[PDB]
Amino acid sequence: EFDAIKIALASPDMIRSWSFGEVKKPETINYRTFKP
Amino acid sequence: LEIRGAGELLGEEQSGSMETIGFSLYMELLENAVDALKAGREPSLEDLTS
Repeated sequence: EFDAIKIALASPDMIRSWSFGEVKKPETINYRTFKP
Repeated sequence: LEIRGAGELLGEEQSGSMETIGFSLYMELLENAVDALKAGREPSLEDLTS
């Protein structure tokens, strides 16, 4: 499938490319209902 | 703040960690309350206290 492994410094455009959203709040879980 | 930590956003006890409800939850809860209230047009609980 794949051949080599390349490592480099992660550009901010590339970081925004990885992400599937943006975390704005620090709350984790409702602690009584398990919906995040 | 940041040491003492803000207390409940929807309770008493201004200063302390003590497992509040989240602001992100709170705005949704308040929006649900606003929409039910206005649609329903029930008086406030305080009116039912008055």
